[PDB]
Amino acid sequence: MRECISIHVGQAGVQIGNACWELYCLEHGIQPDGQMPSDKTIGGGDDSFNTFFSETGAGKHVPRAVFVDLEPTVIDEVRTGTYRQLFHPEQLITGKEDAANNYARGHYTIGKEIIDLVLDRIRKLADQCTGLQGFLVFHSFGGGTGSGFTSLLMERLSVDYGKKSKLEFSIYPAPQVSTAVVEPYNSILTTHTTLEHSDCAFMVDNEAIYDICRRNLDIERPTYTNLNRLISQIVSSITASLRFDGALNVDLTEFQTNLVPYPRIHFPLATYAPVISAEKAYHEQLSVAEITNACFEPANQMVKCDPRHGKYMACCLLYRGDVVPKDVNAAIATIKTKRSIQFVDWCPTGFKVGINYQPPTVVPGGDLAKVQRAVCMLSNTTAIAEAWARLDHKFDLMYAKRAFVHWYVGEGMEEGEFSEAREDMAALEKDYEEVGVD
Amino acid sequence: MREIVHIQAGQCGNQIGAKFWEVISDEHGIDPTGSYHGDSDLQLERINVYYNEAAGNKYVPRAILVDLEPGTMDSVRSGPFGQIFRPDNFVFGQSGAGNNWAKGHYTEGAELVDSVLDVVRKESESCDCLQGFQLTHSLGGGTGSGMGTLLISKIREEYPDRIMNTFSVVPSPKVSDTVVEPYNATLSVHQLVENTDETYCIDNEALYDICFRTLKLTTPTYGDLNHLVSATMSGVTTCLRFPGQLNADLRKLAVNMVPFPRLHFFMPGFAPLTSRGSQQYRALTVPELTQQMFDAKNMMAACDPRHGRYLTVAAVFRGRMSMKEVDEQMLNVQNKNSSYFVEWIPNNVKTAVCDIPPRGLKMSATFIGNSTAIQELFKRISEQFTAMFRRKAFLHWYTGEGMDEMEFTEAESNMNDLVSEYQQYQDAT
Amino acid sequence: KNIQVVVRCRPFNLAERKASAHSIVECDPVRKEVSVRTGGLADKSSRKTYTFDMVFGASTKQIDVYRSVVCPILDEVIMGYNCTIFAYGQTGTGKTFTMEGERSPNEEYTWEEDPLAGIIPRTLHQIFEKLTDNGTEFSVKVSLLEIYNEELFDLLNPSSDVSERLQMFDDPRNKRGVIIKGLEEITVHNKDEVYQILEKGAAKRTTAATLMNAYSSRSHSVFSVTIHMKETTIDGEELVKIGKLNLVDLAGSENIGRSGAVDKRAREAGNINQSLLTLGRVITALVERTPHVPYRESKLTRILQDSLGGRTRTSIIATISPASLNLEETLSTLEYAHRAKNILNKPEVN
Ligand SMILES: Nc1nc2c(ncn2[C@@H]2O[C@H](COP(=O)(O)CP(=O)(O)OP(=O)(O)O)[C@@H](O)[C@H]2O)c(=O)[nH]1
Ligand SMILES: Nc1nc2c(ncn2[C@@H]2O[C@H](COP(=O)(O)OP(=O)(O)OP(=O)(O)O)[C@@H](O)[C@H]2O)c(=O)[nH]1
Ligand SMILES: Nc1ncnc2c1ncn2[C@@H]1O[C@H](COP(=O)(O)OP(=O)(O)NP(=O)(O)O)[C@@H](O)[C@H]1O
Ligand SMILES: [Mg+2]
Ligand SMILES: [Mg+2]
Repeated sequence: MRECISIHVGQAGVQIGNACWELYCLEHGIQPDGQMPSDKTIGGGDDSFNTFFSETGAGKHVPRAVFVDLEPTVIDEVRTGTYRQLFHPEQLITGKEDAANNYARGHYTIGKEIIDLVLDRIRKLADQCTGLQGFLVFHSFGGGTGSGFTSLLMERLSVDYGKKSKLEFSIYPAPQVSTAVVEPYNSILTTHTTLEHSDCAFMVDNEAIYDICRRNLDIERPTYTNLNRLISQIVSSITASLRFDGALNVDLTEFQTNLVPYPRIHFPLATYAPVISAEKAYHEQLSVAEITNACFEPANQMVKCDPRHGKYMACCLLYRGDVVPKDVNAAIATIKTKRSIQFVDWCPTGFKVGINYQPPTVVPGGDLAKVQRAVCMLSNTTAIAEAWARLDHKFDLMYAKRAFVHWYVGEGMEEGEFSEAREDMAALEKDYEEVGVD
Repeated sequence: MREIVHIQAGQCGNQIGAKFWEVISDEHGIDPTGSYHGDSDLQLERINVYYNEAAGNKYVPRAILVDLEPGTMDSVRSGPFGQIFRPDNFVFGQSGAGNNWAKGHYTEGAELVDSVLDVVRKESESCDCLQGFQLTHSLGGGTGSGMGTLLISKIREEYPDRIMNTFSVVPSPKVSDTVVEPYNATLSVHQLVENTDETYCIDNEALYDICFRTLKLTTPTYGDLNHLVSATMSGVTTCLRFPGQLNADLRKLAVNMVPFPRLHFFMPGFAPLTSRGSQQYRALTVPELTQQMFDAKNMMAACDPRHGRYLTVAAVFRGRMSMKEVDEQMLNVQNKNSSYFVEWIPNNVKTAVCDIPPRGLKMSATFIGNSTAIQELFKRISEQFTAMFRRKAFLHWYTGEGMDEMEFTEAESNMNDLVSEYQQYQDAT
Repeated sequence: KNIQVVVRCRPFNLAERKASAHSIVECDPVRKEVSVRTGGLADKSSRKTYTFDMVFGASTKQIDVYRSVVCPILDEVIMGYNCTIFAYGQTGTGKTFTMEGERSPNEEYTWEEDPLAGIIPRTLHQIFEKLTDNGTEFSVKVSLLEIYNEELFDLLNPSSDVSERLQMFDDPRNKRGVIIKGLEEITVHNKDEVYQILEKGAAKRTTAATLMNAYSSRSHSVFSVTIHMKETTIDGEELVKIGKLNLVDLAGSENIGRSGAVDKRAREAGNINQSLLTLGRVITALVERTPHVPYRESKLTRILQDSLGGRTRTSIIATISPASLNLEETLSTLEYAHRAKNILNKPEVN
């Protein structure tokens, strides 16, 4: 079957990959040995299993994932992780090149080295798969490299893939604060190029997720990683649901395609709900209704937003497991009340709502108490736009500053191209806003 | 790998460098045995990258010592891990600078170069590319700087990959016995600024204040002062060397900190800094350290941090970092000064955290970004120079050096231009 | 003072032809403006338009501008008013091409002779006659600036070696700005001598090779002609003036793949972009003016300060390559030209 192995760029991206992979690993229940303490999965590795990782050493479930370590540090991370142990060293690839990176510089220089290696790996995997619609990969915006990889990588892969698009994951700084100036530098250039290539984009609010975890855990820190775990969990959940058999299973791409009537919003927003504190679970089990309320409430949604403030051209929430009747019943009413939701002009139809046959699953080792339902929602969010505006504001300021010309110059990347990217981003955002308004 | 050998120039460079080596070696924690104190293999690996292995997995330093006089070399060798360091790396020059910028520069450079190539090769062996070399010298010593400058210029030229960063103590403008001493400084300053895109200096005053309070010694202990100073420097390198949950490129950061290559100046920050008793008795809270870095007293350099603003702000984190702390940091920066953050770019400060908190106190911080005061400090320094010009001191030396008197003027002009621009920008939003 | 670029449009690029894309701008000398479609595909009709004192179509040639420019050229030089020319355009613009102008093939005409050659060559020739007419002592001390890693090489200078760096100091002769002196040049007796010498100089001079254009200098090229003039007036007062002309062929924005340039060339390119950007920076920086005096710091900027808003006087003519492709860069160019517009320079005798 089709198998997607994520490619994670940047320390964060890799870290995410580690978490996500590990989370998968936990789900697999297969030891780092690669032989699962569990019995062989049904159908050997499941289609999902194969999809995430091609199965080799059959009778043993050994995940295969491609990681690039621009920094040797990543390699250490990879090696440190159990997954690497399962992974044949072939699977792991480390760039000789340093990250280094200047954001502009890194992607071009690094990408070339990676691409050849990755492509081979990809092709083999593709060969392994009956066919690969596309790859879902995680990249870090903040790192120059991470952002850089996506742009360069995406195009090539897109070409190879042809019509079938790839799903892209990105790291989106919360508009509130940016990790570094550099990231927003990456953002516009990466985003504009990437967006066209990518069918969709995944947006995460680094701060927001941290905040969300922060509230429930009621520990802001430590740990960041814990926050990461949730992020891994949420991402894992959505994929997991698709992976899991469903009475109705929709491919994510199809769903996202459904989500946006227009390519204009390539990237659905990602949300997780309900968020549940462990303690809350202790107090009581979450009700379906509570789930419903939680999902809607902006705190739950990964990005903090005012639902009025944001507009949802379309909002859908994929649910893991089985959607309860309740959940479903409750939903229409919610949608109904919610002014905030926007409309498409044309037709009211074209959506799908969708349930997975498999019962709700909880990711093992979940820091938080398990939630009966973990859900994601794809929608258009103001926050991304606002973040865009915020980035734009900074960017324009940067433009006025003409600061960090040198970094780009070192890349040899055009300032004009950069400005163009900014313009394009503005165009995209403006167009997106324009389309967003009915 | 990409280990960078540190080269010291000038009398100060030599003296500091020895401490630097000691600090670094201490950081390595590699005994003369060559066993690795650090449990982590990787940490050992980094050290291993840093220093070639003597048998017993000893690590031998890669660096060149500047020999103002051969005694200094003797000193280091005499000093601990004399065995650890191997004299082959050592370069010798009895003459030393000769306290002639030109003379020392010219004479030393030839000697240095050969060692330089050899040492460079070793590093190249270690890692194909190195980010760049950081050399410590005394800016104030004209000769010390001058000797250093040549290597730095050449090296950077040799490898664009490497970025030249220098540490030199600035004579504090606060006191000058005579104009002439700063005269050396001005020459060094002019050369240095051109030489390195980014340069780092510590004010003498900063040393004086820090040393004086801490030591309470009438006169600063060179070793003691060097120890503290080295430690802070060690922290930055250590942080970069050591893995972090998020790691930031030192170079990338360096590029980041200055909006442009133009601003050589960087403002170091070390922490925790407290009185000896204070530190021992109590441990700072994480946010406390952050605040501490803000405070002038904590920062090695002396300034009125409130008065000064940061064109760019950055923070480095060690130990576990709170997400909240980050927010606190962001908030605090805004709180303390609007000027603190650049108007141009919001939330300039970005921090990277080491995975493992530094040896000693888990929490460590460095100060990033530059302050108005330092920039003023430069301006102040030039002030001495002008007086020096009025003196036309070192007229004889200048003649002997063959260095242009006009060159001095040029240095003043150039420094003036840069300082003016810097100050103007710094003043400017 | 400073002049906004007169546009000479490069004929529709063969490479552009390879694209077979229409130029976003339609090169219409008639317009004396060019616009790229802002609408673009979305709106071919809609276009952002840029206007210059003149804009020229592909049909327009460097010569066409060149003759016009050519006359005024002498005046600046004769005075000793420093003249500089910069051409603004994308790489492969013919920024260099126009700037050089074309020598008639097989050097049927020398550079100066060729109307084909750009303004400079004719003006140089004219200067030859002019000097003759003046009867003043004219000598041209030549220095070559080929900039690699901000290193200047005097291939042009008759010495094999590159001329030494001129000292960066306000030349006391020059009222304002920073002046470079101590330059070692070998003067040539005559402009005709210049013609022959230049031929020699050209051989000496090299540009970083560019795949995109062998013609294009990968590095920013800086050709400087210094003219020492001494005459005795009707009054009989003996007056000594020095004129200087900087003809600069900056590299356009390049991407390595497009360039096909060597990595080192790319390194040059990074400088290349940096320089222009820095220069871009100057107008935006320009405004504060006090004190942290924002000017001198870069070498290029340093020359620049003299160049515009400086003792030396320069004028700007831009030639563009029809390719839309460097839209951002071209836009940057166009905007930059406007940027230049903000600050004008006052001509001065060297
Ligand atoms: N912060 C420090 N400043 C120092 C130290 N040693 C000297 N200095 C200062 O540096 C200046 C003297 O320069 P050097 O130590 O480099 C003497 P150098 O070898 O460069 O030349 P000579 O005069 O020919 O010996 C002067 O301003 C001193 O106050 C030190 O260990 N730390
Ligand atoms: N999703 C996610 N993002 C993270 C995490 N930790 C840090 N980030 C973000 O990732 C960005 C930094 O990118 P990195 O991937 O670490 O860096 P890089 O791409 O390897 O590049 P350099 O480190 O600069 O060489 C910042 O915006 C951080 O906020 C994490 O656990 N998860
Ligand atoms: N007016 C023109 N007629 C015919 N060919 C032209 C003309 N202008 C430019 N070219 C050609 O385009 C290629 C030149 O690019 P030029 O060499 O014109 O680029 P450039 O401006 O010097 N690029 P760059 O050095 O990167 O700033 C040359 O080989 C020329 O023959
Ligand atoms: Mg990284
Ligand atoms: Mg050219």
